[PDB]
Amino acid sequence: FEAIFGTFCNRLEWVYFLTSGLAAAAHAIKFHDLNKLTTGKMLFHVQVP
Amino acid sequence: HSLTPLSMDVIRLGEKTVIMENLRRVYKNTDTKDPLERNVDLT
Repeated sequence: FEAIFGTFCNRLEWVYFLTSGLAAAAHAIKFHDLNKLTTGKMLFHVQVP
Repeated sequence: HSLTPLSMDVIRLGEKTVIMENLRRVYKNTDTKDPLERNVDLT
């Protein structure tokens, strides 16, 4: 006879963005109306010494 | 006449204690050139 010993599967380990150290560089925000907006602007006012 | 305590860096050298100063903050983003960085000519 031919024996089939154990059959195995890929017990993959997951990665999550906020667990990454790279996430430090990001301020991550969730916005549900993102499909609706097309422009994001931030305005700066600076008077020199 | 009165005194105000303030913190600054001090070097001790040859029985003299000397204040160490760095005027970067005065001239940053201003229109005037810092006079401690200059031009020196040689012929």
